[PDB]
Amino acid sequence: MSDNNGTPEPQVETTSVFRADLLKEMESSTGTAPASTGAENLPAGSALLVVKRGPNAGARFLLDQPTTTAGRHPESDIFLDDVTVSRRHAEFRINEGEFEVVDVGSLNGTYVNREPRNAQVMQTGDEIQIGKFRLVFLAGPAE
Repeated sequence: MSDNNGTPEPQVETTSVFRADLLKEMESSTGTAPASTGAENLPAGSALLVVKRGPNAGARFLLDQPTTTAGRHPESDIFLDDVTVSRRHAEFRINEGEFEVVDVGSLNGTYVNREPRNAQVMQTGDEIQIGKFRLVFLAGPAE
């Protein structure tokens, strides 16, 4: 298996391709880059992402489902307010306890681990830049 087993909902929306200045702000953020290890240890087989800056900043969401879609979508588990309406910006796919980010937008330029990435293998401590706001991916509950 490889694809999301079920039905991804097709979306029609108009996305503007960003030519943004936020890359300068990313550079202003250059200082320390959090690094964590132990993602493959799997605390409870789950992982969470905390909004460090953004509309929902301060909230942490946990990925408990095998497929987590992010962006504006009626069925997106991770709802983030974009600058435009991103019907499909990124999805986090959980396969055998491993987390992969697949960017299905590249519209703003998805940065995963602070770098533009179309497909990413997630690690704890990974920083995801969605628009001009950022999410920090952390290992989930160790309950």
